Amino acid sequence: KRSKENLPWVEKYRPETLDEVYGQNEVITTVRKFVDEGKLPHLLFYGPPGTGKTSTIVALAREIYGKNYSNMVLELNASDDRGIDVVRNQIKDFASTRQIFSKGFKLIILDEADAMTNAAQNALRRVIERYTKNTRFCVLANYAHKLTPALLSRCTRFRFQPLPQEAIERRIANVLVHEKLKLSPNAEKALIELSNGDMRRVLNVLQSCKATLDNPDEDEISDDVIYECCGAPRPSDLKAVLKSILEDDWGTAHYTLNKVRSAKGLALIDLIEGIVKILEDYELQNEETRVHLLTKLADIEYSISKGGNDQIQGSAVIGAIKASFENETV
Amino acid sequence: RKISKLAAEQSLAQQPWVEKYRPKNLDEVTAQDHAVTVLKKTLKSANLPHMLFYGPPGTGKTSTILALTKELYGPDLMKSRILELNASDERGISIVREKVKNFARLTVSKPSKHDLENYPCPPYKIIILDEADSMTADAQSALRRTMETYSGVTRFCLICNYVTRIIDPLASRCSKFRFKALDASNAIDRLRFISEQENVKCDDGVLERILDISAGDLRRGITLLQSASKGAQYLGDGKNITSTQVEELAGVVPHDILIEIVEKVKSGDFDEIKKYVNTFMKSGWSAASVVNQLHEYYITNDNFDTNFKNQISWLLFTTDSRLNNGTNEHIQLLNLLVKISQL
Amino acid sequence: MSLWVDKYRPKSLNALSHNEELTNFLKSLSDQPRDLPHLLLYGPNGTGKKTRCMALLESIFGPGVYRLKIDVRQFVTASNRKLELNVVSSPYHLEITPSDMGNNDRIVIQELLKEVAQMEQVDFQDSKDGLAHRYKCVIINEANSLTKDAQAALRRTMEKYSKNIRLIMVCDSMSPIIAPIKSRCLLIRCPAPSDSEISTILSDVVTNERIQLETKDILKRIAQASNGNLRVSLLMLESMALNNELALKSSSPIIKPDWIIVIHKLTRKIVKERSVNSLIECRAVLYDLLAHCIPANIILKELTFSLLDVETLNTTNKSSIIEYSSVFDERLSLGNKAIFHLEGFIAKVMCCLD
Amino acid sequence: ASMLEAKFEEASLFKRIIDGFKDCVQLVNFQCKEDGIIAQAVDDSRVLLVSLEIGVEAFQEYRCDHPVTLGMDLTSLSKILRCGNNTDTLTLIADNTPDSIILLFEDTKKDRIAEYSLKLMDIDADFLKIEELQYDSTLSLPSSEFSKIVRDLSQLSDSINIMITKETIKFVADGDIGSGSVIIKPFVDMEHPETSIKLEMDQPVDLTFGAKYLLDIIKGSSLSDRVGIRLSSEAPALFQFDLKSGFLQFFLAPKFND
Amino acid sequence: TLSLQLPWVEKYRPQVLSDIVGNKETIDRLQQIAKDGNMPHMIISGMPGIGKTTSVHCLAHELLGRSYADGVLELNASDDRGIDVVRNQIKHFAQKKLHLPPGKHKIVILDEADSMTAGAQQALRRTMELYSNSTRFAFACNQSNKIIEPLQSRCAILRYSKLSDEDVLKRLLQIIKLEDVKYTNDGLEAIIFTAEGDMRQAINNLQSTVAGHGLVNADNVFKIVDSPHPLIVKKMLLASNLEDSIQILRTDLWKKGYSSIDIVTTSFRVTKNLAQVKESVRLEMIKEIGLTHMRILEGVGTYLQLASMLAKIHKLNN
DNA sequence: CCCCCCGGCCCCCCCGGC
Ligand SMILES: Nc1ncnc2c1ncn2[C@@H]1O[C@H](COP(=O)(O)OP(=O)(O)OP(O)(O)=S)[C@@H](O)[C@H]1O
Ligand SMILES: Nc1ncnc2c1ncn2[C@@H]1O[C@H](COP(=O)(O)OP(=O)(O)OP(O)(O)=S)[C@@H](O)[C@H]1O
Ligand SMILES: Nc1ncnc2c1ncn2[C@@H]1O[C@H](COP(=O)(O)OP(=O)(O)OP(O)(O)=S)[C@@H](O)[C@H]1O
Ligand SMILES: Nc1ncnc2c1ncn2[C@@H]1O[C@H](COP(=O)(O)OP(=O)(O)O)[C@@H](O)[C@H]1O
Ligand SMILES: [Mg+2]
Ligand SMILES: [Mg+2]
Ligand SMILES: [Mg+2]
Repeated sequence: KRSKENLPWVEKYRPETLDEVYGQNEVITTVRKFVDEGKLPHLLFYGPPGTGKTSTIVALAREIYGKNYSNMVLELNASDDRGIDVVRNQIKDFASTRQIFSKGFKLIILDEADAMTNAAQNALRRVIERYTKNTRFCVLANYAHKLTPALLSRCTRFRFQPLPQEAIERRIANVLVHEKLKLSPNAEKALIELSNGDMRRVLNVLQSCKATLDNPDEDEISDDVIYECCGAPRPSDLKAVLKSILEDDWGTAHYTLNKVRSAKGLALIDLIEGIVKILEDYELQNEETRVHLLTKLADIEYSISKGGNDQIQGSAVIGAIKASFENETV
Repeated sequence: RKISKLAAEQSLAQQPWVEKYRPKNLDEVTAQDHAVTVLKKTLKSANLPHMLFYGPPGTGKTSTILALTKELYGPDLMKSRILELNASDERGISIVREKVKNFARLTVSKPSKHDLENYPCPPYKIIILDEADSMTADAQSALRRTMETYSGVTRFCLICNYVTRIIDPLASRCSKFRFKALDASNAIDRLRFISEQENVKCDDGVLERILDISAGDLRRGITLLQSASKGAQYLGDGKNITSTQVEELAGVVPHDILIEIVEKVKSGDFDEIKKYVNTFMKSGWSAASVVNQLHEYYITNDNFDTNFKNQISWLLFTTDSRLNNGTNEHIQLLNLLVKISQL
Repeated sequence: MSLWVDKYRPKSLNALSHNEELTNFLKSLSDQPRDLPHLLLYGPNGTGKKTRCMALLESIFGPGVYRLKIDVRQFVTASNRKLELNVVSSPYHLEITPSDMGNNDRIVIQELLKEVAQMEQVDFQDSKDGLAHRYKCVIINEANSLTKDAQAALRRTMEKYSKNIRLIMVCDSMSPIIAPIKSRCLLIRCPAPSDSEISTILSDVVTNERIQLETKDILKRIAQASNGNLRVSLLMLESMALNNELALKSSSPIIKPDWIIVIHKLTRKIVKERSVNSLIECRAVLYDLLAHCIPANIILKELTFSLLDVETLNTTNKSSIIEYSSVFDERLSLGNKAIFHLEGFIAKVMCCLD
Repeated sequence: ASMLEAKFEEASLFKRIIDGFKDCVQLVNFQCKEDGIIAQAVDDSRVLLVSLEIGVEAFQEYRCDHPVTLGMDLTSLSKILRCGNNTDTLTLIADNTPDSIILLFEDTKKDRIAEYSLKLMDIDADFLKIEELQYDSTLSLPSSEFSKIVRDLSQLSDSINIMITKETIKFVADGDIGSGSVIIKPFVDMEHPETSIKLEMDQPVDLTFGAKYLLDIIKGSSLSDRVGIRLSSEAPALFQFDLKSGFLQFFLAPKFND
Repeated sequence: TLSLQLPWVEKYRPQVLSDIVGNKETIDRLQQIAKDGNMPHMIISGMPGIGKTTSVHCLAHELLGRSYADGVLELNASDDRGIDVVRNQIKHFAQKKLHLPPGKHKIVILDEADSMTAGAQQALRRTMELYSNSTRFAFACNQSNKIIEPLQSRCAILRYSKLSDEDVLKRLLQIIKLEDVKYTNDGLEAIIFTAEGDMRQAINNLQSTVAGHGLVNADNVFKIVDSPHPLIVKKMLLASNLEDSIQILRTDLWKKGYSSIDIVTTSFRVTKNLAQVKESVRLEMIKEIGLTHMRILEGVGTYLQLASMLAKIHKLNN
């Protein structure tokens, strides 16, 4: 902890103010309007991993209280003990007692509340209601099915969407400016494509790419660097493999698949995912083709998830695609 | 009574070749440059991120992490800077909440002057959760905020064989490193070096055959090479190891038996196939090897049409999936052969 | 006294009589045992895997491996339950069967094996090289029955403590063994003895035991009915000699195990009658078989291979039977209550046959 | 063993100081500088703040070359501090960028040495300077009387309400089995000034507090004979115990009135 | 700003029985009891946010008046309610001597009684019987089946049903008139539609929309309350072509951030209650959804698995 | 020096969808 430059990029670039959170304009604007007018309700932030829920709530707490927010808010998470006993004593006294420093209201942040037991959630029901005059509750979640209906009924819900392309591009530009790095346009497109709307993945991949360059100052990150560091198939490889499977014979298709996979040690699962993505845009005459493709490829992916023989799995992928595409003729 | 303690070098000189030739530094890793270069750059960048190593067995994940720790901290400071937990240790939610968290919260051990002068000594410790895929989902979730809150003084390394077993939040929090399979095109140099240092004499292509039989596992190849060397030394004939001996030691079915099985399948008679398979299972051949050899023979044969290959690929996939669940080999092999015979 | 199957067991590598190539390979392994890797012996049941493992241990350490003692070890679970494990130990090696504790077998790997591996060899066990031995052998019998958690726990123990312990795991099939464990072991195939070798062994036993054989054809018949199982062959030879006044004639009938007779009766019942009442009756037979320590997998295998031997069934029926057998074998491997899967298999076979 | 070296002639003093507030907090950051040791710690519920100060005059010898911060778990520190005896000198020793703190228990007469090492923890917390406040009421009373009153009223309820008005201080509790009210008045005894009840009231005060926190705060009565209580309507209640050189302060947030 | 506006759910919480909407017969019976007295042991059950706790508190107040402080013992899930508490605190309260108006009795309120352990419920049995002459018990719960039969035998049953859209509209309009909220008819219709019979949710959504956008119309209302995902899942499962179902899955659920586990659980729940489809077809769909859920729980939560599940469901109906 | 009180490990039994 000598300096912030020793931290991983995922933690070094954590937003500190609500203005540094990108891709959630609606939620940020609404929460800022609520806070400015002094009408903050009980909040629920539901979203997928790496969307900016924890960062957003921390920034909101820092804005409401300031630099010493950590001593004014009760933050609990899965790493801590959050049983019914903790709800009955710690949270209850925190909600029923005044602030030590200032004379404002009190904030309780239950991050990863989906990991809380049902008994604790039930106990929190009356805690939220009785002390609503001076206490506010924030619940952060990735899975809504783990939250009891009673708890959901007491909170106003905000959905964090997958990060749009523009926000990721702006954050990448900021990171490049800070790190004195050069990124190619195709490299940026590939980086955004493989992120799936997760900023942590983008930051980790960019940090890995910087370490790959021999001279990070005078060198630029190209699509080749991104593909090599992550060990992911290139679009050309996927196109060639699919074309060989769809138009060539069994021997040629098998040879092409093995040659493409051995040149860079590609993983079969990545090729399957890329081919599925490519085929999702195909206009097929018969629904049987789509049904067979989806079912057989899902079965192959499930089998791969448990190991098995790689060569047999690749042959199964080839055969499944070939048989499924035979329904497009009659 | 008591025995005088052995030296480290002497002890290592009598260990199995897999342990004897384990990589000692990051430069000894053979075919993981895409990640080894990134890990090596951190010795000067001093910003090591949270790592998630995943890949097939025998690719060099544990060796890579051990070498990285040794290079970062050195022989003396490594012990106080590393906390290793594997499948042989209790790793429940309680352990994560108390032991792992307490270690993460602890201040980094004070480096000595010698360590600071000879090693980078990064200002953080490392927690290595080997075989992390065996941990429950709740325990994994308990690590999410511990990873981020105390990242200033602690870094996490999760090593697994099945990446899907790691909950999405942990995978997102970790920078992912995929270890590629070690084949005859990227691992021949290491096996050749090991053979040369062991004075193992083999014919041309023997090492390539060993690596092809290993199917991505360098540990298996090294063990097979050691077995072949032991056999050759016991014979004491001074001749070179041959590919047939390697195949016999690896359990590969002779090609003649494979041709007999293929002919029986071609005949199509159920009773003859059943009798031949009953006789075949008496030799102890592993079903997985037989299925792999049948796949190699059929898929790469030009004397079969497209529909036959399409059906046989799915049949082989189903048989392999069923065998992967720990099923009776006799019944599965008989079913596969009968189904192929009726194609 | 001691059964002939046990009285004439070889106690050395030079006393072996079948699969000479395997004997040569084992002798090559024993020439320089200091760097011996972990071993996994796989092959058909009743072929002599344990005998060859004991012979290898005797060659490495000496006859003292055959001086065996039995002790009891206590274990405590997370629920405070107390479990007892019977440990067979010798001055040079330790034999364990963790599957005796079922789902708790992991603890045996976590505590007992860890404790043994974290202890170096200090006793002066002088070897043939003139220097004392440095590792103790551990034999994990029925390794195929270990749960995946125990196998995962075994992974790092074999690597970190390879200098103090060397593991020898004996199994009948490698399918249940996870790939990481198979990667850490040297795999040794143990083919079943040929009929001629079985006949030679049986003739030697007959000569030593003063048994009057009308002809040598009886030994061939016994060997052929054993399907390569030498233990079964020897025990059947003993059984056939105690029912004919220690004199075997060419008309002496082959004695089958009682459970085999019950399974054949069940097969005939299934073939003759295909009805719900027949299934209800067969459920009683299945429960009766399962209540007398007859494994479900063995029952399924024997039923499948007895149904396939019926001469009145056509090819389609046999194909359906084998497919259903494969499916329900997978179900048994992935299930807990075996009677459910067995009843389902019998119902499907009845439906297909009718 | 150069950077920080502080000697307590009697090891009972530091053990008593730790005993006073070990049940209120677990993780504490002790900052040692040329002028002594200062620490603050907020409890898990963020209801109570403990501030300890020990000056250089409470040490037989004290040398702190540069400011240092030591994060410690009070449970382990208390466990270590119950090893030494009351007749041994206690030396706290720390080095540059320390990772552990050394406790030396010395018995010169028996020439006996005991060394313990406690691993430090990386605690991220800032020294929250407590701005001086003009309190509405300020009183001082013997520690034993306050401890007895708190213990007595804690049985009858989980909350204790304190009223300060003209020349009277009232402690009230109301629960299920009954209620209780203790009334005390200012008084001074020239013969025994240690039992005097002193009060200075600017505005009347009425504040309710949790009994569990008061029961933990009264545990500091073993460090001083008198306790000072400063109360205000718009500030946390301050309970101060004065040591020979430093002090121990408890800032307790009153319960919301509703 | 360090100030908080009081939520309308608390600012406008009914204080008398006449201000509660829905369950007219039950509320009338409660008023009749409050008038005559002799309150019996009762258990009030219903779905969340319909006015059970409010009704209990209003009845207790209307019955006890100025004695509410001493004559009411209220316990909920946030308070300790073990066997020891029942045997010591509740017993002491029941045995306490309190002079009340001629036809009044002490009240013990046990909110969320469904979370109590069986031991405490068993212990309460004789306490209720031996002190019924001075004390009466009112339980409030969501799942009445979790109350042991011996306790149900000693208490009257009051089951509360969903509030009709008319009652929700009435209360929302009253609050709007008492708050000078500018609204449009479509906005109130959307609020009622998303509320799904929950008054608390409706009021919270109205307050959030007013504080965030000001004008309560359909557009602003839908910017605060998102479209219920169960209805989107039902549309996905009822689609004719596989392409339409896959489009619904990709555009409305997957790209919006909904997790695969949530999607599969909602699909199972919706399929279980799809009366339009025959029971056997629903059973096959449930088997397929269960297979997909088991695959997801093992770690493979990919979009391909959901697409395969949809393809199998469509194949079942073909 | 010895008795009473009352908080703190250990232990054992019962749920687990909605
Ligand atoms: N909207 C965003 N804008 C900028 N950076 C972001 C954003 N969302 C995530 N990040 C980056 O990702 C890191 C982690 O963000 P978090 O908000 O903690 O993840 P998350 O949304 O909480 O995911 P879960 O639900 O905890 S798994 C931050 O420190 C940023 O570097
Ligand atoms: N990349 C490599 N370079 C050199 N030797 C290797 C490499 N990978 C494996 N080996 C050899 O195989 C032995 C075992 O390697 P490990 O790294 O322990 O296996 P692994 O990658 O951990 O497989 P799993 O996941 O633990 S089953 C090493 O001691 C080496 O002798
Ligand atoms: N029938 C109703 N008439 C008027 N307002 C109501 C009604 N039901 C609920 N509300 C409002 O919603 C708030 C919460 O209702 P409650 O009755 O306290 O919750 P609930 O019905 O007990 O739900 P559960 O089961 O306890 S989670 C009340 O304070 C009112 O503002
Ligand atoms: N080489 C041999 N010569 C004579 N008898 C043998 C030989 N190998 C095995 N047997 C006999 O076969 C029987 C079964 O062998 P066993 O050790 O059970 O094999 P496995 O371990 O494969 O089951 C033993 O009782 C033994 O007497
Ligand atoms: Mg988060
Ligand atoms: Mg490893
Ligand atoms: Mg309530």
